[PDB]
Amino acid sequence: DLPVLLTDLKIQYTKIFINNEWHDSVSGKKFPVFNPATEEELCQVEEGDKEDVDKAVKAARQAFQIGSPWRTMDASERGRLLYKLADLIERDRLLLATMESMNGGKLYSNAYLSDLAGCIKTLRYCAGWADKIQGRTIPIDGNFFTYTRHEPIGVCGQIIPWNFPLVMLIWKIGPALSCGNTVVVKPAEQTPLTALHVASLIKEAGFPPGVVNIVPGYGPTAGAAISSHMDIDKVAFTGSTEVGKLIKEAAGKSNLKRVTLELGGKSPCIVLADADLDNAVEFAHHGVFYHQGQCCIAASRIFVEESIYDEFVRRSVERAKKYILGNPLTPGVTQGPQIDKEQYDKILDLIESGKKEGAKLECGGGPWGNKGYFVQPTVFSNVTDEMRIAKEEIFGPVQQIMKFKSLDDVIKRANNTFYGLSAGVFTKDIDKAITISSALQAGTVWVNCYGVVSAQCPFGGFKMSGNGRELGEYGFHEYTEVKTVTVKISQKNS
Amino acid sequence: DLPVLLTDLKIQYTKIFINNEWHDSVSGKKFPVFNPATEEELCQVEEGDKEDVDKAVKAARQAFQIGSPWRTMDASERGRLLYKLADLIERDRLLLATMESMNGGKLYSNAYLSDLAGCIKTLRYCAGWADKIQGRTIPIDGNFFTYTRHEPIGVCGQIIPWNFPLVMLIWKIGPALSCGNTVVVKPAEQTPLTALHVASLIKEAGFPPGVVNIVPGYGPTAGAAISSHMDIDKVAFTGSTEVGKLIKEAAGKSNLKRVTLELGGKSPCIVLADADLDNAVEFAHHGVFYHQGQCCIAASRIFVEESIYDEFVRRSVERAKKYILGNPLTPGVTQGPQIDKEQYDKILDLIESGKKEGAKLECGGGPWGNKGYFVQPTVFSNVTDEMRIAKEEIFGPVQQIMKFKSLDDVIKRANNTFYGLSAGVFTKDIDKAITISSALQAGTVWVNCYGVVSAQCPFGGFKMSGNGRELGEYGFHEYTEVKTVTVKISQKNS
Amino acid sequence: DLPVLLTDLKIQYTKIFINNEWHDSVSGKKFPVFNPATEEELCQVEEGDKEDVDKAVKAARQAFQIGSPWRTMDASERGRLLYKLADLIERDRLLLATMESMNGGKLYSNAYLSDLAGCIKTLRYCAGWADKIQGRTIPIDGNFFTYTRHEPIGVCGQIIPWNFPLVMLIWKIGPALSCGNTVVVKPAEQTPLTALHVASLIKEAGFPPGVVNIVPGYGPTAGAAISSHMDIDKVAFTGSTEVGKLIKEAAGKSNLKRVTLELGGKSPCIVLADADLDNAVEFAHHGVFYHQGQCCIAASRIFVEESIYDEFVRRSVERAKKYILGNPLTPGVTQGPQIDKEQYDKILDLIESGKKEGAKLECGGGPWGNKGYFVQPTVFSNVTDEMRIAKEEIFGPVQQIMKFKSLDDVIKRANNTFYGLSAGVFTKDIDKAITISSALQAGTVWVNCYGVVSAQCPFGGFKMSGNGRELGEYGFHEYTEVKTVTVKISQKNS
Amino acid sequence: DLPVLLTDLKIQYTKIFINNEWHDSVSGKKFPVFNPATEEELCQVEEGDKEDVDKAVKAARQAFQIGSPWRTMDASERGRLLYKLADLIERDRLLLATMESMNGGKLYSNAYLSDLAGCIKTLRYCAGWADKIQGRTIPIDGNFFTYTRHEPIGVCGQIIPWNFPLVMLIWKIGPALSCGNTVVVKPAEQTPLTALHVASLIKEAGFPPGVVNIVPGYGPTAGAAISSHMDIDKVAFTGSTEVGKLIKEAAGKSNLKRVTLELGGKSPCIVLADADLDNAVEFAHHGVFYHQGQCCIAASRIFVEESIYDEFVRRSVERAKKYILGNPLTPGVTQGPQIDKEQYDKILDLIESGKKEGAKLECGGGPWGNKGYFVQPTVFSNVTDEMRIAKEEIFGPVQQIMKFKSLDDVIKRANNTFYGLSAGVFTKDIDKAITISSALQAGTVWVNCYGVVSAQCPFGGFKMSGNGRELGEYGFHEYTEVKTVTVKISQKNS
Ligand SMILES: NC(=O)C1=CN([C@@H]2O[C@H](COP(=O)(O)OP(=O)(O)OC[C@H]3O[C@@H](n4cnc5c(N)ncnc54)[C@H](O)[C@@H]3O)[C@@H](O)[C@H]2O)C=CC1
Ligand SMILES: [Cl-]
Ligand SMILES: [Cl-]
Ligand SMILES: [Cl-]
Ligand SMILES: [Cl-]
Ligand SMILES: [Cl-]
Ligand SMILES: [Cl-]
Ligand SMILES: [Cl-]
Ligand SMILES: [Cl-]
Ligand SMILES: [Cl-]
Ligand SMILES: [Cl-]
Ligand SMILES: [Cl-]
Ligand SMILES: [Cl-]
Ligand SMILES: [Cl-]
Ligand SMILES: [Cl-]
Ligand SMILES: [Cl-]
Ligand SMILES: [Cl-]
Ligand SMILES: [Cl-]
Ligand SMILES: [Cl-]
Ligand SMILES: [Cl-]
Ligand SMILES: [Cl-]
Ligand SMILES: [Yb+3]
Ligand SMILES: [Yb+3]
Ligand SMILES: [Yb+3]
Ligand SMILES: [Yb+3]
Ligand SMILES: [Yb+3]
Ligand SMILES: [Yb+3]
Ligand SMILES: [Yb+3]
Ligand SMILES: [Yb+3]
Repeated sequence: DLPVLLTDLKIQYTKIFINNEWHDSVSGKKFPVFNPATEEELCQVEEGDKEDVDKAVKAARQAFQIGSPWRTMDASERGRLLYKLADLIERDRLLLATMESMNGGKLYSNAYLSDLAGCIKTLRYCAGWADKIQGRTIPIDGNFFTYTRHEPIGVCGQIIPWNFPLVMLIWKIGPALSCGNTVVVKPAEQTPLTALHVASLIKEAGFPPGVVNIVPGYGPTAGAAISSHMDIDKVAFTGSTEVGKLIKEAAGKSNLKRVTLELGGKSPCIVLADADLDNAVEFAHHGVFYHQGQCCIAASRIFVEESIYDEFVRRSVERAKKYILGNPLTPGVTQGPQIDKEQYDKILDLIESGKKEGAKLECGGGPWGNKGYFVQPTVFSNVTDEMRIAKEEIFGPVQQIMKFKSLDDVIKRANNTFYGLSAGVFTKDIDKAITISSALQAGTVWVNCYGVVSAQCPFGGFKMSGNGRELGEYGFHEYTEVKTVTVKISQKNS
Repeated sequence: DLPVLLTDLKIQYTKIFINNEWHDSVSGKKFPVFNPATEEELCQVEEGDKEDVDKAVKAARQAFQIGSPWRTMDASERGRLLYKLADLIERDRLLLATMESMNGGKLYSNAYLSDLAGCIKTLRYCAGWADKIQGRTIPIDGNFFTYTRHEPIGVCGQIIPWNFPLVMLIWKIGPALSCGNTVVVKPAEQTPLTALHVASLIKEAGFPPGVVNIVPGYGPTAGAAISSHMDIDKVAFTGSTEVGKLIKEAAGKSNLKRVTLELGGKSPCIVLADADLDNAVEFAHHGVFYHQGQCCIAASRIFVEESIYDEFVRRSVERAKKYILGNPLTPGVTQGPQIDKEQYDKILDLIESGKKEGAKLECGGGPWGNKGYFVQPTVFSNVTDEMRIAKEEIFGPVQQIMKFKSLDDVIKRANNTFYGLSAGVFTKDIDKAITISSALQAGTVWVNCYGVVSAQCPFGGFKMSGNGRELGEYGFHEYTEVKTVTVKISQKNS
Repeated sequence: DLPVLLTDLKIQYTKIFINNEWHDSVSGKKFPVFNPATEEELCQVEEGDKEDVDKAVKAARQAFQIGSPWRTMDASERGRLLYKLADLIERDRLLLATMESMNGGKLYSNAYLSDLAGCIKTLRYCAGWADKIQGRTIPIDGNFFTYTRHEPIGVCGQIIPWNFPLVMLIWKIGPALSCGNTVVVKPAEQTPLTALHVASLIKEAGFPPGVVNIVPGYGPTAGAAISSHMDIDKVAFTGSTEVGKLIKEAAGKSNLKRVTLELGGKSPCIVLADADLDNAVEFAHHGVFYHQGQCCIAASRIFVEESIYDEFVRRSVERAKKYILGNPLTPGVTQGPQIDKEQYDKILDLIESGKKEGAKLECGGGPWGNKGYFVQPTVFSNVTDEMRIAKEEIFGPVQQIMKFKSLDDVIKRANNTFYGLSAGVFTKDIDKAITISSALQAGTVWVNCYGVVSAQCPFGGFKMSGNGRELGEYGFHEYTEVKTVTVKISQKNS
Repeated sequence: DLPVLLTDLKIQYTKIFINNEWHDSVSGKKFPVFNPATEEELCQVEEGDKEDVDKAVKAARQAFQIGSPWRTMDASERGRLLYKLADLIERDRLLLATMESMNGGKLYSNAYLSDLAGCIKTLRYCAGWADKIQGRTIPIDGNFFTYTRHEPIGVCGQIIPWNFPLVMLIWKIGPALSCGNTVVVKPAEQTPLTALHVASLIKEAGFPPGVVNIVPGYGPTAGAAISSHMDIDKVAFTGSTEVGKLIKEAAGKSNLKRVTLELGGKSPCIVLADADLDNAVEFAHHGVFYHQGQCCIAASRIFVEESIYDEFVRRSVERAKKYILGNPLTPGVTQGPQIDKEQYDKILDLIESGKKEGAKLECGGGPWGNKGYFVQPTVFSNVTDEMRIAKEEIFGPVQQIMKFKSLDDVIKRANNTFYGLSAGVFTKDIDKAITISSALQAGTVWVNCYGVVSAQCPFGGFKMSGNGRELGEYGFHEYTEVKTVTVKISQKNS
């Protein structure tokens, strides 16, 4: 039961989306969109720049004004709309999963069974919170009545990467809209198409115009205009550390807008001697190779206790030699290409660093094919902590395996990184599971599993892996602004 | 560092406490209080009855009126007072721990190091919640402003047992007072003395008069008047199942007052083959014998996997043969007497049932001494589920050990009881710890420990072990009444 | 836009619903169902009794067992099912609103626009909470890891009245199912039909069998079997004070099951001189007359400041003389009949008490028509606090108006009642709105409105109007059982 | 009852506080501290710079390591320590209030009755939250057990201004320490003395060494080292907008540390025709003049409805002509000096702008005295929105009064500012109170009062008045880092 589109994908939505209207770029400029598997242009899309961002902000601001339909409508009706949007995405699931695969280099079975399901589930999750966002009444000192309103912040700019275009769009807009904000979204330039399809469903669902505005285009242009905008109240971002820095600096220099960032990881696994070995090998393998390694949570440092290290490495190699590379639309294909040249170049450079720095190559180590940005799935053993491949996020299908004998020592090595997005602990010992997970400086710690992510759980980094949490009860906080209202009364009673 | 009173205990507070005044009984009647270790009368105390309860209710109601000092004072000042009460109990810790030991038959080192510390810590815990009890603001449908006040309920009657006189007093009054209620407390007739000492500290701390009223006396008289009172808003009770039934019936027949009950247990432990055996033997042993078995959470059914059953039983017997019986005030003494004749008679009867029903006696089985209600610490092995000693709460120093070989089967046996107060799981397997604890129908489940109780955790039964939770964030709910206030406005905004 | 059924209502579902199966009664007995507007039998329905209740409990218990589909399914999938049930009720909205009108004596426009909309909205609300019900992790003293699971309680029996058959069914099952409980519902004998239609939609939606069981029949028979059942964990009830007492007594005598009750009110309004007079007259009028006065929150004592009292009474009379009595299915009809003989007899008796006790009759005072249990809308002025019509819940179209001159005095009169379900305050003074609403002993206080009830707000009584809250964040608490899990660890860290 | 020090203040604590040790500066450099009332040096204090900050960070980091006393101690014991610190500050209240007055230019009666009381109350408030900071257990999709730990972040740098030296120290360290963080505090260079006294009490209370480190010194040196530190996890700051920008930029460039800022305001009051005029005049007057206008929440734009504008201005002038300037230690003195030259120069410049720009001078307008940075209390009427005195935070005793006739218009004018810290609404109309307060873009809105600030309420800005909230339940969030722990299990049950 993996259904496909029974007819070919026609691209339809290629324009800037503002006030539920399709707009050309102010400049009239357009930019190409490619398929990473063939390197062939799929279509051209309107190139948004500062002007267009200003128009989206004006629209978003107007939709947020006191008295507008989006401010005055029932919170439950905000939730009603998100739920309807989820039904619509469910309706065009074949279409959207195909678009995502073709534009994103993303295996179609994953796109359909995982990304699409996740979008749908996350929207329904966010829909449910709308009329459950609540302030407090507070027994303040003195004769006063004090309450708080957890209001929407206002206009939220949301800058989205290319690895999970749809999932990231929903993670950004679900919470924001549930809380009553308005949004200006900038998709990755590589991957605007699915966002614009969803924009058509936003209109069809009946969101008031200006509540969601989507401005495709480039980072230093559209992206920067957002980060430096004097009338955007908050910017949320997932992507590189470099750009994260640029965003915070821009925000600080302009209007001190709120910022929340999700950036790299170099997430470690710790595998103890008593671990279920096959379970640990399987989760860690998928933990690093998922979506061609193009995952913020990629399990890119795997520490295995010496007595099981050789066995662990052997079975990891076996598992990795089993992939089929090719077009992510063809059933049976189990590894697509990397998103683009730059990522491809970075991965190969880093692989080359691994060889030169004296890591042990178990398989892969080079590119594949005549077309597309394919990289062989690659495994390194005997990796040490000073190697580039141990320190830097690779974002490619490249796994690092490394041995330890001292538990104290491996916790410190696991934490000796400016990243801290997630980690994995594999053991049958209760005390070790609890104590190790407490001691890892990482936003999500999985025990005897890896890459388990759901709408009900907050997600975010420690340290330079970012700030703030997305999703879960806790994530909803980052899309509200608390206002305290305190009223003089003649006499208070408990 | 176990300090003692350097001079003999003089009893001073022997009267009914209402409106911060010491009152004689309306009847003029008094009743004896005894020391369970010597069977000798310590003093006489004013016998409260219906009349006196009516006076306490009138006082409590007046103190709760809108505009009174207790309703209008800052919530933080309610907390200030509880904290001061805790300082005072800390000041008279030697006095109070000695009184508790002498009146309660309670080992003095436990009284000092545990009961007193617990009272003090729980008061400070409850103090901290006072100005953190909060309502909500709610995004209701339509043009309205809606908030909730989590108000105190009103006059709470609180009926207290004899096993932990002081601890139970603090568990009842800490939460109730933090939430702004007023209370009418009825101590166990066996153990009024420590409650009345604390009453003097309530006055010294400066609680408004009528906020705490203490009416010593008997159950069918004072107790029943509370349960059937038409102006008491809530009754809380810890004690027997029988009386729990009487209370609920009385409440239903009178004014449908809120009721929360903590009643027996027949709490099971499940010890798996892989358990740390000594750890499990030690916690389970203390789990059943603590305070002469006079604990609601007594670990009175211990299921041990067959392959470690004989070993478990052997070491449990060793551990139990090591006690020293005698006066709980004398250092070195490690087991005091039972509270009174009735409890003593019940324990011996049940021991006799165990012998007649064909359980295996490993040690004890009879009374001890010429004076005091002492029972030898007693262990039974080969106990089956149909035996009285397997089914009924003993509330004496009597341990039941029982074997299993099928994990499915033992979970069902562990749950095949109308009680459900707590349980213990002993294992090194993570999955078993989590899955077993989920499947036990019990309010508290300890893993690789037992009898761990703290102010930060809610505590209460499943099934006929009672209803409601005490302590923790969650317990505070049972001492508030939610009022929804909904105000028409011209236009709402998110 | 008030659409109707374009074809006549065929009754189809007339049987006991257990394990998603339609069952005959064990006895083979059936009972008539009538239309209160014509006094004519609509159909016959299987009469459930103790036996049938036992079968529903066995089914509900089996569906709740550890490992069953309802325990193991994702919480979000529980929510998915409630949302689907809401879509289905939306699909059969014409059918269900017509059935409700014909069986319940309920105005069809209200049934369609209000009851049906409320059911649908409340289900969607409850759906949203399913995967947002959360426990805690707790910084307990000592080296332990402590968490809580907010588990479903288990088998919940739910006894439902006839005034809002559908709304009450949804209020009971929405929260219960969202929290993962299983239910045994007993509809009012007068009004089983809509519950059984919904049961067919429960099957169609795909709830696991045994999760919802509906047992139509009579109170002393089916109802009592529930209240006294040894394997039902909680009973929830809306109805009379008398039966509420019977339920609590039954629960206390049997297995100490949890009980939550919603019972009468004699809800007061206080209208100050500065009130918007027309607004206050309009809300108070609808507050008392809604659904032929057959509302728990009926505004059955209206206190008006002397200087505006005569004016208030005059305009209230005008408003009340405007009704059209008749069949609730016919457009234009603005007052249907009372549910049945007993209610009719009670209303007329109480009207007669009002005349004999010297209250002033402004209009009505007698029955209407040749068929159906119609009572003229009736207004009394100069009512005093000792009159039966001031003290007792009438549950008929009978309004009491009463004057005050002293604000202190009227708050005490408003509170001088064993009821406390709701109240209304009408004023333009901020301080008075806040202080008066704080001082009224009532679960919901409306300011400058009345009868505003939504899914986002908890709802329940003070005093003998019941215990517990339904709906809102807070109401969900009453459908969970908290279990504390505390695990020994070697060393804890903050 | 305003007691004083019965002997002269001896300055004792003048050094850098690290690991509970008093340190000289690495450079050996010291800097003068002055009394703003006399312009005379009080003493010299060790000048902390980058080196010293590095030492404090190393100490704070070590104290935060897994396994340290501050990580492993009971949460309730963290709370115990804060409560003890509060007792100690209460003990040295005369000393501390005098030091604060003499160093801060702060009226002694305010220092004693307000600042000191606030510190003490806020510490006790923060103490109470320690063991009530809780994570969640979460019904995630799939067979997993998921919980969250709300952990301390780590090393928090805290940069403090001179207007409320003590209050700001407690607002920063109370929450941070309650949540289990360690701190590096940099006092205002003008006002280090009271922070260092408190440091001695931190030692006396028994906080583990390295938990609180205080590094007096200058902003571009000590301050910047904090903001740019690669091992500080979070920086909190109260002060200028300029420095706020510098901090965020520094944080973004270095290690992307979390940042929370409280910056200026230009907080508006809106006074409607129906307002209680005297109440509004009194609160607004104190709202702007408190502590010589050196308050972030200064009510520096007062919009009054035309029909009451002249009256409002007249009575405001009367109230302002009543002050006595002089040394803040002398009883009867009702206005002290400004903190220093720079602030003095800024205030006078802005006053001069007001005159040149054509605002109407009602009183004041110039400096006062031969010594000290005194400015006459100054009132301007007929102020327009384009004037410097309407746009810029003055931070001096300078009040702006301004008329409106259109309610829509005044809400927009009130919001037409990049600030948004607080606002005041004065009216007897319920609907206006609620709707206006909702529509103002400000973190705290007072109704019929002003400057009401308590520990139980969160406090923070909208827009460029900052980000994050301090105090209240909500403020505690900004001092925790959420970690999600997700464990694979064989089968989950609800
Ligand atoms: N709070 C509310 O919404 C309601 C209040 N009432 C009050 O009660 C008065 C009498 O009306 P009734 O129809 O008699 O309400 P009731 O309390 O007699 O009936 C309501 C439900 O309770 C059940 N019941 C009856 N006897 C029972 C028993 N022995 N054990 C368990 N369940 C039993 C009924 O079958 C029905 O399902 C009304 O005049 C009104 O004042 C009645 C219905 C709803
Ligand atoms: Cl395996
Ligand atoms: Cl790039
Ligand atoms: Cl090519
Ligand atoms: Cl969380
Ligand atoms: Cl051991
Ligand atoms: Cl007894
Ligand atoms: Cl007895
Ligand atoms: Cl004897
Ligand atoms: Cl809890
Ligand atoms: Cl509750
Ligand atoms: Cl009107
Ligand atoms: Cl009846
Ligand atoms: Cl009846
Ligand atoms: Cl007839
Ligand atoms: Cl609530
Ligand atoms: Cl006044
Ligand atoms: Cl400066
Ligand atoms: Cl000079
Ligand atoms: Cl809040
Ligand atoms: Cl937050
Ligand atoms: Yb880039
Ligand atoms: Yb190529
Ligand atoms: Yb008894
Ligand atoms: Yb004897
Ligand atoms: Yb009845
Ligand atoms: Yb008739
Ligand atoms: Yb500066
Ligand atoms: Yb000078």
